[PDB]
This record gives sequence, structure tokens and C-alpha cells, in this order.
Amino acid sequence: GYDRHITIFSPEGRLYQVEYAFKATNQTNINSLAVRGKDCTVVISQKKVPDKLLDPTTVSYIFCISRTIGMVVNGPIPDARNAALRAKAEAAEFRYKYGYDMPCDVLAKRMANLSQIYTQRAYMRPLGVILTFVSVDEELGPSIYKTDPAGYYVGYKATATGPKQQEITTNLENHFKKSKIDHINEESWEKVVEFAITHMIDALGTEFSKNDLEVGVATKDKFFTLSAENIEERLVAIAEQ
Amino acid sequence: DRGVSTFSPEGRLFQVEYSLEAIKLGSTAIGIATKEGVVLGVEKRATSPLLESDSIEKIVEIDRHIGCAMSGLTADARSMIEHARTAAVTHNLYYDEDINVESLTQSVCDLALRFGELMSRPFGVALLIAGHDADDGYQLFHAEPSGTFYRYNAKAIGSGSEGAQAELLNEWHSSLTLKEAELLVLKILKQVMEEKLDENNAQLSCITKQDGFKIYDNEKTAELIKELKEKEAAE
Amino acid sequence: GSRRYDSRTTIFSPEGRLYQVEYALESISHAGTAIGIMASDGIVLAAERKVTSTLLEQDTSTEKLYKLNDKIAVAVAGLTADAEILINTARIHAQNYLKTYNEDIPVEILVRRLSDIKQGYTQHGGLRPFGVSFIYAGYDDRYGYQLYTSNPSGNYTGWKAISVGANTSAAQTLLQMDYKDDMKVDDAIELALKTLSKTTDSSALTYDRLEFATIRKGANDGEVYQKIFKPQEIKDILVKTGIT
Amino acid sequence: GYDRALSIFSPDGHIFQVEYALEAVKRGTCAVGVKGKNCVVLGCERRSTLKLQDTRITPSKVSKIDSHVVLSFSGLNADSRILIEKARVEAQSHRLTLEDPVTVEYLTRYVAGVQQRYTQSGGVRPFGVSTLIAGFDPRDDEPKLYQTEPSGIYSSWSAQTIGRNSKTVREFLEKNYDRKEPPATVEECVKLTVRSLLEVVQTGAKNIEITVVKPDSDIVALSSEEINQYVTQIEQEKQE
Amino acid sequence: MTDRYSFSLTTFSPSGKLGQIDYALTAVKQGVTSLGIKATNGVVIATEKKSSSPLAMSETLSKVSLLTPDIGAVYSGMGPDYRVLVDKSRKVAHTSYKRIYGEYPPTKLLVSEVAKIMQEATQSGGVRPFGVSLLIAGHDEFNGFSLYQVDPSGSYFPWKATAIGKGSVAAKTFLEKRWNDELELEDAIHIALLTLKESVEGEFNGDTIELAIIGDENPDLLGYTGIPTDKGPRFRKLTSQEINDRLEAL
Amino acid sequence: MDIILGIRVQDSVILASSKAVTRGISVLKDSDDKTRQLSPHTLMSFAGEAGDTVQFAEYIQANIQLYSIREDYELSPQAVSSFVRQELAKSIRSRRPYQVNVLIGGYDKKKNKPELYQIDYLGTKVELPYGAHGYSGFYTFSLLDHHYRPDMTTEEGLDLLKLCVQELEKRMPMDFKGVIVKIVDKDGIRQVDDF
Amino acid sequence: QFNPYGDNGGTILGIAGEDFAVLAGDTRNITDYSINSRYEPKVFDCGDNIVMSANGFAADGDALVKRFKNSVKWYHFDHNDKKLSINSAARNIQHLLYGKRFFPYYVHTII
Amino acid sequence: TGYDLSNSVFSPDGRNFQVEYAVKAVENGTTSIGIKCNDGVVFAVEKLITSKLLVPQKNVKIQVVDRHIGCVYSGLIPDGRHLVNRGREEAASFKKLYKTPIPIPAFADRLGQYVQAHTLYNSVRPFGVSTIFGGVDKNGAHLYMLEPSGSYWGYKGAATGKGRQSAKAELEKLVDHHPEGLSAREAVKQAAKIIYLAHEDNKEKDFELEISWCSLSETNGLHKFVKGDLLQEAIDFAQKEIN
Amino acid sequence: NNYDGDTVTFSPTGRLFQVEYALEAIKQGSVTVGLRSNTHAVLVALKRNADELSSYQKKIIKCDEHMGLSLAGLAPDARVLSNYLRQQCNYSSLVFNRKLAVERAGHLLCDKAQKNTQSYGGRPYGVGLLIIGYDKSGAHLLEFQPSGNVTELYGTAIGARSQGAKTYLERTLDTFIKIDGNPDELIKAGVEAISQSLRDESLTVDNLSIAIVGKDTPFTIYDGEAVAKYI
Ligand SMILES: [Cl-]
Repeated sequence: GYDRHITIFSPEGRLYQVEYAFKATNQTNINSLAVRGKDCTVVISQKKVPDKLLDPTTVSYIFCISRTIGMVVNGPIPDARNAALRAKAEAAEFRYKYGYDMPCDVLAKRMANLSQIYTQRAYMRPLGVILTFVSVDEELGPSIYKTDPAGYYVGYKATATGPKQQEITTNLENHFKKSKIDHINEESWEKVVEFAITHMIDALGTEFSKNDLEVGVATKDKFFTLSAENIEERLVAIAEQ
Repeated sequence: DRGVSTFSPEGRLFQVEYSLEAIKLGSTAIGIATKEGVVLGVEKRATSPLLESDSIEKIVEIDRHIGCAMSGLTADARSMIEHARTAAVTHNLYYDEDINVESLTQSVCDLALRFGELMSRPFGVALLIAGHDADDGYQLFHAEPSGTFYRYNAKAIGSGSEGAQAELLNEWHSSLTLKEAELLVLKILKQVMEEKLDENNAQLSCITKQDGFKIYDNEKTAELIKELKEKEAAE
Repeated sequence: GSRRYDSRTTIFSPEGRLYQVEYALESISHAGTAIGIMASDGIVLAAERKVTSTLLEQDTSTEKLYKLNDKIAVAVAGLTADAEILINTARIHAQNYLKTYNEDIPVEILVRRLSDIKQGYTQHGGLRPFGVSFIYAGYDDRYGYQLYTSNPSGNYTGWKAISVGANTSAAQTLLQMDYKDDMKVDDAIELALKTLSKTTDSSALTYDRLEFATIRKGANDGEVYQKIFKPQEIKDILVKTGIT
Repeated sequence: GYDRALSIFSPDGHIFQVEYALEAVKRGTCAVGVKGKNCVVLGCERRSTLKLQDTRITPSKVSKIDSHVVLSFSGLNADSRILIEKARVEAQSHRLTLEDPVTVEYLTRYVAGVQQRYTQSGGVRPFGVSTLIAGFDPRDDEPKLYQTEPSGIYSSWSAQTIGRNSKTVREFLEKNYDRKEPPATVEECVKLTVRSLLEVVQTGAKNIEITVVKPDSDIVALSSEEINQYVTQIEQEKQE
Repeated sequence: MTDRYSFSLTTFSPSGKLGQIDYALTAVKQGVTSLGIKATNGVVIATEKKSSSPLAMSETLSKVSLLTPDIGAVYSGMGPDYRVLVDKSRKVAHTSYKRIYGEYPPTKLLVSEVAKIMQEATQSGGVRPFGVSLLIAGHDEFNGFSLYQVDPSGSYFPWKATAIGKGSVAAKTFLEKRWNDELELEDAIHIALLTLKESVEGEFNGDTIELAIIGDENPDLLGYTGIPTDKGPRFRKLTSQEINDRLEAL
Repeated sequence: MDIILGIRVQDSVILASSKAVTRGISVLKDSDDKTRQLSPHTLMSFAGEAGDTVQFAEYIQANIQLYSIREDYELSPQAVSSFVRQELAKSIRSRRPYQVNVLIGGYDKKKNKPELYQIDYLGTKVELPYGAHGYSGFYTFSLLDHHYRPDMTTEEGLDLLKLCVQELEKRMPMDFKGVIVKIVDKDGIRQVDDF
Repeated sequence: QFNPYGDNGGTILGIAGEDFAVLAGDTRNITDYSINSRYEPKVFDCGDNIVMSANGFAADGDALVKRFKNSVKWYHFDHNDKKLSINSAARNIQHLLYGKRFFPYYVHTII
Repeated sequence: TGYDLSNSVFSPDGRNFQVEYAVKAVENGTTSIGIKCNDGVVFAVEKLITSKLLVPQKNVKIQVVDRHIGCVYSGLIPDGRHLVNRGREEAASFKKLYKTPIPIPAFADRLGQYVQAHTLYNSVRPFGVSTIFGGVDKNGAHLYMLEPSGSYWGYKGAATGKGRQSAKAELEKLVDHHPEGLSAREAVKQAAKIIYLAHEDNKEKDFELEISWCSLSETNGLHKFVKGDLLQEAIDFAQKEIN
Repeated sequence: NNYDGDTVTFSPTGRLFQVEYALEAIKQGSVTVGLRSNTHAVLVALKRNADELSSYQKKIIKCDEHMGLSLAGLAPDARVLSNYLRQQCNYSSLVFNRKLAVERAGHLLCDKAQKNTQSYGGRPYGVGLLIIGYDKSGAHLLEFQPSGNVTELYGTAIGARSQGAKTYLERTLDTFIKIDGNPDELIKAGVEAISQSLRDESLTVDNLSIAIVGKDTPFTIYDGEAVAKYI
């Protein structure tokens, strides 16, 4: 039974190492959510600092890949940082070679191809991570593209990742069934973040303080992460209506 | 399976220990060092009477002042001999002198552990390297596939080694003549050999300061065999 | 490390057989039968396509018979993809020889070269062997018409008539029975098709389940012509010989 | 590159891959070598399981390495081609640099050295081939006959056989070959070689190949009829 | 580090089977149904856009891909394997042909190059076979219209019409009854939509079906005018609306 | 070296090559054979830079002898000449090219025809009835243009060759110490020991 | 263009007696018409009762002496502290010098 | 089963058992700690005196990287040295190209990526060390801890080795009782105490205390070993607290 | 058990068995002792013979004029490591005109041994080394283990029955450290130390091997009748 140790086919036509990499994805027990506004793309993720000895400012699963592209990761931090460093390198190389900023979907495809290689080549293991790339693309507008250990990737209207992804996914599905549009019809990103947090609260059934969340926002020509105080202001607005 | 360079729980390299078993299956080779010279003798052990025994080359010249006998997988020895000859000649080229027997032996033993996953396995042959130099005089070394070499006053390797070594233990003394050593190698070879010893299934050689390394003629060895038979019948 | 997962494709069994070669030969024994018959005035190549479909585009299809140069052709039995790797190499070797000596490559030299490549995969590299057996039909001005076969071991032999693939035991007996030395191409064509018709696992032998070729000096004066038969031409020769 | 150690020692001090290569030789068709007073004869078995063969073009069992040396073998046919090619290249290389053709001993030592190298190199298996190398040294009238085997050991033989049922034909040669008086003529040497194969072969038809090598690059292969005459004469003397 | 897997991971078993190729074909069997039909004046390739989530934008995932202006491809099996094969197929069409001869390769030769890449993954060191079967439809001047299937082994066969994946056995039987050598392109598209409906469970419309054709030259899709010999790509992907129009006449 | 001539007659090819070897100011040898037998019915003469000439000839010789043993067959003169040309054409774009010009005289046993090929160090091959390398042709081609008839006997070829060598001995400044003449025909290669 | 060689002047002298040997050399070091040093040792004790001097281009001279001294050290390591005889040292130095045959040590060596 | 026999293999859980076995080697090692103070960091380690024959103050465990970073580790000591050698190469090449000394977060990722790389292949073994490291850069003080998996975070206090639970509890008290912060000289005293308290898990053999520190005010932002009077002052403070 | 097939595999308790098996090879090796004062450092080694006809395997190797070691375990591995030290000592001299520090020599050996414990294909070194030297900070003694662990000590012993000599040195610590400017007394203490590890056999003239390095004493090895003085 060495067909379960390396990335070769089992008699059923399955790759067990790929399937077990998907299971490593939920090892952190963190849920992430991404939604699109009119002018922006918002990504939120649970932040859990279980140890009091930790510096909470360094605990993060959201990464600034390029000026325009942001990436949240679902999975262990070593593999997360591996993927982050590579995506940064690839984005920088792309700009140098082709003279324009790497689009979110193209970077996603590139990272997906790299992941595909690990599923075909035996000496390389898959990374136990799901990578959610976000930006406001200059051609396609607000963009969410997600990559997994199988080498699969696709664009999203909105998406969720983690142990309780299904609860969040259905909650988001039901909202878009009502509105009948592919995005959050809202002008300011502040209100799109408020929507994202509100619907995560509703789906998970848990309240959040400023230190329980982590927020990333993509606008035209920049991606940035919110501080604890920026999130607090967001939580206050939610509570006041 | 398992690594080629793997240690056993006792702290020994599996492959080195297994190559030593192959050497135990080899034909007997005996070396005796004296102050008049070093004698090297081997059991030829032809597998059939149609095999021309003089083509069996288990005693070999490395240089004029260094000879070598082998026991085990004798095909493995050819590259060791080639290296030894090259090392001996190369040193003469670099230093305008003969190379020390120990230094030659050390150069051969450096090849031994160059195996892994370099060659794929250790050598399956042990060597008796006998020679003379101005510094340490007449010397006899036992080069193993472990990379270890011991100097010996007398040594036997191959299938009849422990029986021959016990015999060499009693017989060797620091005042042996060359003639006495020759007969002693013949005596012990005859003891441990399956077939009856004669000039065709056994070979003698010696290294002296004057004449250098010489493989003995079958006519010369035949006389020493006849001389041996008479002196054993003498008491 | 990686050793754990190594099948060791290039080792002897205790009996002194090459596992992977023996298993590759087992693979080839399920492939469609290919037959070669050498005559005094030419060579015949006949081969059976494996359980085809009505929707297969036959006239543009090629799985059995391949052209190496204008003088030499091969019949394939085994993995088609493996065969095409070797065929392209053989085509290049023939062109290398032609460029070097300004003469068409002798059949045996080409056969030896391909057979040496196959051999290499059984002795070194740790890769699986090519699951292919060839029948080489060719002509040169030294030995004239020649038939050879090579198999995954890299061993090759010359033949008057030979089969590879499925039911070779039955096929070889039938060829050995009706073959004669003074035989001609038209007679050899009939023998090849009759042998396939008896050894086939199919219910009946039809034009859409066959590939056919001839190497003839039936080319205008001292020269050789290769003829890869078209579907309609295979249908006609089946009627002529009285099989359909 | 593929570096896997395939030829390795076992607890009892055996290299099984080298020993299993000998089993491939045991399976191969019988080959025999007999040297007379002024000639060497190489006899080879052809298994008659393969008829409808084209004997003009089928690879012959005895191969010329140079104009004065020949090589026959028992074991894997594909493996033998690699050794033969290397040997032929080395023969021309020796002529080029030394300005003298190889001695039979030298050529044997080379082929044996190649075989040994494949028993302690990574990623390769040993040759499943034993060879008989025969000929005459340049400007020498003494016959030469050597044997090699997968392990890489080689030696000279007055007469020797290899391959399947070689135990039987070696039995024959050991009682019939006299060293004090070897086959004085070509006839006597060929006769003894055919006799030795007839102990094992089956039918004396196209199953026996004979190649006679004489001094000064005089090498010739006997035809079916010439061999058939030896086969006829042997059995007519036997009916007594 | 270094790739120390220099040995084959696909090997012959005692029965003569190449296990990894068989298992790759099993992965193809689980894959979503795709099909191809050849007409007199064109070829059609089609498949179902099996969306993994309704939040996912299935337009961003292209199962039917342009390889050259006159050649297209569709698959059944593992999507990521298909995606990298399309990348390599597109590149090899340039490096091993267009940069040499100054023109795009004929369908059969591009298929041959793709097949070669798939064969090498079946024999080379430290890799598994590709877990896809391709259907490659295309046109070239001297061979006309053609349709090829390419399997994990690297074997390829030309088809008049065929299907691969989930419901291929049923779909091929359906095609055998309907196909003839006098079909026009529109008739083939009609048959393609009929055949594909049988294997689809849920929604059956332009947004859940991906369909492309190899047909007439499209000078409107060329992007430039001024060269008479350049007349535009024969490959064309049908729009969601164009599919729905033909579903009313179904 | 200096002068190498070739002439193809009815049933044979005749090669004439100078015997002198001069380095600088001294003639070191006057009996040098500037030729190698490539196969029983193929002979190659050569001239060019010192060392390279013999090194190249013996390299070609070895390759053809290797081919002969492998196939138990003699290559045609045309095939040998094409092999030689390719080696020189490969050589001219090397780090250090072979500076060697050759004539290949062979008798094709299949076609029963003599064949003469002239190849220079660039890999420029031409089949000719008569040929030369270096300054030899400047004197000898006018005589050969006049006297050569293609139906000539071997003896007539030798007489015409004597007239060429006499002209060279008269008008060339260098003393090339006569020539070694060799004939290539159906029976093989032989040397004319009196010339 | 960069010239990797230079001339540091100086002069050395070796004389072999019946049971002794002397190796002398001036202590001046120069470039062109300038004095670099009035006392720069040029003759060196290399061990094993061997003295050496590599006169000419001082950088190559110092490099050679340094490498020979090194050779003496390794000769002891490799051959059981055997004394390097003057004839063996001489042959060893030939190989050191010829090793750079196509980019020579620009020195006149005497031991 | 068999998933734990090879590195870089995911078990059905999604775990890399070989990395988890490397952690066991870390847990077997001596105690080492790190304390982040007001303007710098303090490192301390337990050195078990196996025998009287050990020369005091000679077998130094804490290692400097560049001139501003200190590294200490628990587990297989050679593995830690290998990691520091790499860290020194990484720091050198950073300074070579960018001129400025490597920032601590930047340095942390260099080690992190390298250690993580040794969980990607079966041809290498994971690191048998958890490394506590840090120092002062342009943005101030930073303390990190790096595990065999390649996982690392920033810390207020850090501890690893056999007495990590004891140490962690002590570090947590300091964080609670000093929200405004701890001074560099205080941190050295506290570091000594914590190692002495954590020595109860290794109480069989006696030990030697080793402390180092980087501080903007006390050491000019350079890594230095605590020696002589300041070390003895910390030992006395530590000995007073256990009694 | 299942985790001792190669050096690249931790056991479930975090152990490296191949390294531990390499450590076992040292325990089988013949005893050797190391000890130092403030002025001198001494190595004492019990050499082992194959039989009565054989020579006694050399145990001590010189690395530089101021440094050297004694070995216990696989002798060829000691040759490799001692050769490496010779080169590193030599690089330090040629490039920096600087004698290599004994502590830095230990660090280099540690790092070389470590690479063999973390990589696939290779194997750990099967030998233990005791390095003595005199540098700019006085006399030094190191103990090298092929796990990579190097330790600076006043005195120690490795090999079979080395625990007896190690206990003796642990008692004598305060005495032998003070033996300054007296080489013969420091060797005596070392010869008396190695005697605590002997059983059945005693120290003969071709059995004993001693080495010393100090303030004005180059690393020199004493064998044969040169050690009869100390028997
Ligand atoms: Cl890519």
C-alpha cells in the first residue's frame, strides 16, 4: 500500500496524498470568507491567539502578495508562508518580464499549476493549504480566485473556507438568491466589510471582538489589512443597527 | 530494501561484514615476512583439469619492490591492482623515488569505503601486500574491504585461514631464513588445501631488496616441494 | 528515502529471467496479431486492428503498420504510444545513415540499432521497457528482401514467415504448414489473410479490422515500392482471396 | 541519474544478481571451444524450436572481434551485442595507439573487465552472458582459448563449454581431450568438437555451427553439408 | 533534495497490465461526460460545466480550450492535469512546428505531440500518468476536418463521433444510431445536445453546457484586415445565448 | 606535405604521392608514404599540416575498419568518401580544425568501376577522372586535360602520370624527392616499386 | 591592459660544497627605479634541511615557496614523517612549476 | 499504517508524523527561554553538567547571528548549529545586497522557509530543534520561536525543552504583572530565575546558567553575553527566589 | 526497529538509531584517554592487535604542529576526519597566518558530522575522537561524537571500559589540572588513568601509545621503546 504514501494512482483512480493534504487544510481550525463589492473585494478570517505569550500582531494568515493582490490561507502556517513567498516572487517576476501587474486570476492559475505538479511528481509533496487570492483587477474588476492542493482553481462571486465552510457557503448562497446579483451592492468598502462580518456572525452563530477577526480589503491599485481599531469601528457600526 | 551504507545495531557496516564472508570462500593465500625477504604463496584451485592453471594469476606485481596476493572475488582485485600500480608509478614520477609499502597500502585502502548510492558495493577480495623500502625494511600488510590494514609478521587469508594462522602462530620466529619461509608456506598450503599440493595448483613468490619481486617458476617450486617432502619424512 | 518505492525494473529473477521483459511479452500477447511473410519477389505485412468501432475513422487511422523509410516498414504489436517513440527514433537513424554514407541504411543495421535501444532499458536506467514487438519488412541491395522481429528484451531474429501479438503459437503452426521457399507475393498475401482469418478472436475477418501492406520489386524496373493498402483495397483483396 | 545498487552482498557473502546472471547463461544455447595443435574450433548449438528462420540474416553465434580473434557466447543475446561492440571498438583502438592488434588474452581481459564493472556500478545489472574468446596472437602460431563470465573472472582453457547441458559436454571433453597430444589437425579438432555437441544437441542437422580459426587471420565457418559429413562419419563408427 | 525518483512508477504486472495507466483510465471514467461529433463541413465538441459551487463563476473555468486557431480540445477526468496539458500543447504547437514551418500544425501531428507528452509520463522517472482522456477536434488544409481521442497511455484514435467519461457507453450507442456521413454542422450540434442531455442530471442550458465548433473561417474574429490569405480562426466557442437558441429547436 | 595526384582510368585508380618530408630548412625523410588503406579496395592519400595529416588518416582508417568488422562488409568508395567529407565538414567549424586535404581512390566491386574523389579540408567533395591538391594541379591539369582519355589502360595511366611528375620536377621549386605510386583495382591495392 | 607580472629585482647564489651547501641572496626589493624594502628576506628554510629561493616576480616567488613548504608538510603527513630528500624535493618543485606551464610562476628557483 | 516511516508523507489525519517525532527530540532537550523587554531581548539556557570534567563556561550554547541577533535552541545541538550556519549565510547575503543588517522578522522567515523545506522531501530529515531567537532592528525589539515544522510566531516570552511548561507559567506571570513592560536588567534577573525554576524537571544533575542579551540602551542594539558581576548578580537573585 | 533503516528517519520517541548504532561502534573500540593541565595536554591510547603476528593498530594522528587527536571506532572514518582537520588547520595558516583554535576545530568537526546525519544515502561517521591542542588560550581537550556533539573537557576517555578511566579522572581532577611545567607527571597521570580500564592485559612496549602538546612542545607521538619509561 505505497500508493497512499506518494502521489500515484490508487486502483480507484484516486490520489490519497492529495486527499490527505485537503484534511491538513483544516488543522488550524480557522474559517475565512471572501465577498465582492462594487469597487472592492473584502476578505475576513478568524483570528485565534490561544497562547498569552504570543505576540498577537505577528499571528496572521492574510498576506500582501503584491500592491494589488492579497491572499488569505487556510492551512498550517509553514506551508502558508511557503506559498506566500512563492506568490510574491511570481508576481514580481511577472511585472518585470511582461511590463504590467500580475492579475489575480493569472497568479491563481500559476500557483494552481505548481500545485498540479506536486500531484504528478513523486518527490514533491502537496502543500496542505487552500489559497484565496483577492484583488480589484484593472480588467475584470473585483476578483476572488481560490486554489487547493489538487491544483484546482476557479473564480468566485463569494466564497468561504475552513471547518465550517458549508454553513457560511449556504448563508452566502441564500443572500445572493435574494439580491439576484453577483456582488454586494455597496459604495464604500467599510460597509462591505460590515456585511462580511455580519454574515459570518449569522452563519457561525458567534459574536466577535476586535481581536477575534482579521480583515483584508482590496481596492483599485492597492490591497491593505485593517488594524484592530479599524475592525473595532466596524464592529461598533454593526451593533448600532 | 535498506541502505548500502547502513550500520547494524552492533555498530558494523552490513555490506563490509558480508564481503568478509565472500573472502572466507576464496582460495587460500599465505604471506610470511623475514629479514631476508617476504614470501607470498597462493592456492590456485582450478575448477576443472581442462583449465590451464598457469593462466590463474592470484599473485601480482605492483612495482619492483612491491608484490601482492589475493583471496576472494578475484575479479574485484583488478581495479585495486591498477590503482596500486598507478599510485606506485605516479609517486615515482612526482618524487623520483620508490613509494613506501605502507603508503601504497594506505592508497589502496582509501578505495575500500568509497561505496554508496562511487561504486555500488565494497570489494569482495582481501589482499596481502608484501614489499621492501629503505625506512621500514621488509613488510607484509593485510588490506581488507573495511578500509583497515594491519601489518603482519605472517598472515593467511581465504578458506583455510584460521587453521593456517594457528600454524603460523607456532612456526614464525624473528630469525627465519628465506628458504625456511618458502618451505613453511608450502607446508601450510599443503595442510589446508583440498587437493594434493604440487607445482601446478600452488604458486610461490618472494620480494627481496636485491632482485625485487619475483614469481617462482613451476620448476623452481617443484624442487622446494620435493625438498619439503624429504625433510618431513626425516623425522 | 526514495528506494522504498523503487520497483527495480532491471533485475534478474532467481531463474535468470528479466521480470519486466517477461511481463511486457505477456502484455504483447494480448495485442492484435501481426504477420509478416517473405517471398522471392516481395514481402507481405498483414495485421489485425483491435476490437474497433463503426465510428472509428479508418482511412486516416494507423495503429499497426508504419513507414520507416521508402525501403523499410514495420508492423507493431503492443503499446502504440511506446511504438511511436521507437519509430521516430528509427526514422532519424535511417536519415543519419543516409546523410553520413549517402546510401540507404541496410535493414539489419536499422533493426540492430532499435534492438540495442530496447536492450538498454532492460540493463540500466531503472525505467520500464518498451511494451512493443516489431516485425521489420525491408529491402536492400545486399541481402534483398528481409523479415526481422524484435521484442522488449532487445533480441532480434530473421524470418521467412513470422507472427507477433496474439495467438502466435497457432499462427506460426499454420504458416509453417503452408509456407514454401519458391512462394510468390500473391500467394503470400493469401497465406497471411488465411492465417489471420483462422487465428482471429473475432467472429469474422473484415476490411475495417485489418491493416495491410506489401513491399514489392513490382515497381517499374530495378527499384522497390511500398504499398500501404487503403480500406477499399483491403476489401478487394479479401474478396479476391475468397474470405468475404 | 538512476544510482540504485542492484548488485550487493547477502548475509552469506553472495552477490545474487551476479549468480542469477549465471542462471541466464545456464539457459542459453550450448557453446564449446576446443584448441588443437595449430587451430581452435568454436562449436555452437542452435535450438531447433525455431524453424522458418532465415539463416542468411539471423545473427550468427560466433562473432569476429578482429580478423584474428573470434567471440562466441551463452546467455542473453541482446547483452552479448553490447560486449561484442565494445570489444570491436577496443580492438581498433589498440591497433591505433599500439600499432599492433590485440592479443587474445588482452581482448579477454578487456571484456572481462567490462563484465566486472557492471557488478559494482550503480543503476546497472550484470551481463547475463559468458563468452568463449579464441584466436591467435599476432605473428604467433600458438592457439589461444579463453572464457569469461558475468562476475568478471577469466581464464585459459585447453577445451571448454558453456551454456545449457554444458556439464555433460564438459564431462565428455574431460575424458576425451588429452593434453599431451591435442587434436593434431583441423579434421581431428572439428571432429572432437562435433562429437562433444552430439552428446547434447539432438539432431545433427542445422543445430550445430562450427567455426575454425587458424593462425594469421585464417577464419572460416563450415557449411551445413561439411558439418553433416562429420555427423555421418561419427555415427557410422559408433555403430560397432 | 534533488529528484531522487529516477525510476519508473508505472511498471508491468505479472498479468501484463500497466497498473497506473489502468487506474488513470478509472479516474477518466469517474470524470464528467464529454463528446465529439464530426460533420461534413465541421466538428463539434461538447461537455457539461459541472460547477463545484453556485458561488463559483463557471465562466472562468474553461473545459473547452483553443489550442490553435483551427484546433480545439475538451476532456474528461482530472481538470488540473488537462489545464497543464493545454499549456504544453499550445507551446509545443509553436516550438516544434510554427517556429519551423511558419504555419500551425495539422490536427494529427499536434495530437501526436500531445500523445508523446502523455506517453512520457507513463515511462519517465518519478511521475504518474496524466489522469485525463482528451478529445481534440480540428481542421487543416490537406486533411480536412478531423476528431481524435487521446488516452492516458498516449494512444490516440481518429473518430467520426465518440464520447468519454461518465456515461460514455450509453452516449456512444446513442451516437451510433444518429451518425451518418452526410451530416451538416448544425445537425451534429443538434445531435450533440441530444446526446449530452442524457448524461446531465440537473440544469441543462447555455450556462451549464460548454460547446465549441471547428467550422468555417471567422474573419470577424481575426482582429485585423489587409491580408487576403489570412481569413480567421475555424475554432469558435458557442455563447450561452447561441446554445439556448438551439435548445428551443430540440 | 606537398604533392598528391590521382587519376582514374578504365579499370583502376592510380594515386601518386611525394616522398619528401621537410621541416623548415632540412629534408628529414625521402621515403615517406603519404597514404592509408581504408579497406581492401579503398586507398586514401593525404596532404596538409604536420601531425594533423597522419592523425586524421589513421582516425578515418580505424573507423572504416571498425565498420568492416561490424557488418562483415566493405563500404563503397562513395560511402567512404561521404563519411570522410562529413568528418572534415564537422572539423572546419571545430575549435581546432583538421588542416588536411585528401584523395580517395577506390574500386567499387558492386558496379565494377574505379572511382576517384577529391576532398579538401573544408569538406569540399568532387568526383573526378583526375585530381590534385595544392600547387600540383596548376601544372598537371593542363597535361591531363590534353592526354587523358577515359578508356585508358593502367599502363597508359602510368605513362601519363610519368609525364605529370616530369613536368613537376622541371617547373616546381621544391624538391619533393619523387613519388610513391599505388594502383587500386578489382584485385585490391598494390604499389609500383619502380617509378 | 592589465599586466599580471612584475619584476622585483634581486639576485641569488647557490654553491655546493663537499659536505655543505650555501644559498645566498640580497635583501633589496624594488620596482622600476624605487626601493620597496632594504631588508626583505628572499631565501627561506623550508624544513628537512632544505633551503629555497624563488627570485624574480616576488608574488609568484612567495606563492611557490609557500606551496612547497606546504608540500613538505603534507609529505610528512602522507608518508609517516619521512624526510624529504633534496632530489625528491627537486622533482616535486618541477611539477609545481610545470603545473602552471601556460601561466608560469615568473621566477628563477634555486634550492 | 507506514505513514510515519517517511518524511513529507501526509497521514490520513493530514499530519506529518516525522515532524511530530522531531518534536519529541526537542522535548527531550534542555530548557531554553527568551524574554522580550522594553528595548530588547534576553536569552537564557540550561546547560546540564554531565560530569565534573566539563570545563565551566567553555561549552557555549547560545550563538550570535550577524552582530544584532541571538539564537538559542533545545534538542539536537548539531541541528541547531546547522540552522545557525544557514542563518549566518542568509544574514550575510541580505546585508551584501541591501546594505542594512537583516531585520528580525525578515531573518525569522529565512530560517522558517529553510526549516519548512526540510518537511517537503523524504530525502531529508526534519530539524530536531526548536529555536528561540531575536534582537533589535530599526523597528525595535523582536522575539521569535521556530519549531521543527517551520512554524514560527512573534513572542512576548518563549520557552522550549524539557522544562517548558514550568517556564511558560513563569513567563505568563511576568506578562500579566508587567503590562507597561520589563527593563533589560530586570529581564536578565527574571531569565535567571526562570531557568532555575525550570531546572526542577532536570533535577538529577546540577547545571550551569548561560544568559545573553540585545538591548538598545544596555548593549547599543548588539548581541552580548552576560558575564562576570552581572551574571553573578542574576545567579544570586535566582538562588534567593528558589529558597 | 522500523526506524533504523537509514539516518533520515526519527523514531516515535525522537531517536536517530543509525547515529546510535554508529555510537555503538565507538564502545567496541579500544580505550583511549585524554587529559590536560594549564601548560600541557596529553593523549594516551591503548592500541589493539589482530593477533600475535600482527602489528598494533595506530590510534593517534597528528593534525598540525599544535593539534592532533586519538581515535576509537572505525579507523578509516578517523582518517577522513583527521584529513579534514589537517586541511582546515592548513587553510587557517595559509590564508590568515593563524593557528586554528581548538574550539573552532571542534565546531568544524561537529558541522561535518552533522550533514551525514540529516541526509539520505550517506551514513554517520563510526568513530569517536579526542582532540588535544595548545593555542592562544592555552591547553585544550575536546571529545568528538559522530552524532555531532563536541565537548571541551579537562579530561575524558572513550572506547571499551572507558568508564573506569573517566571516574579516576573525575577523582583526580584537582590534582592533574595543577601539573604545570611537568610533562612526565602529566603523562604518568594519563597512564595511571588508562590503567583503570584494563582487564587481563597490561601495558606493554608495543601496546601503549602516548601523545603530548604544550607551551613549548609541538604535537609529538611516542611509540615503542619511547614509552617504556612510563610502563
Ligand atoms: Cl505555469
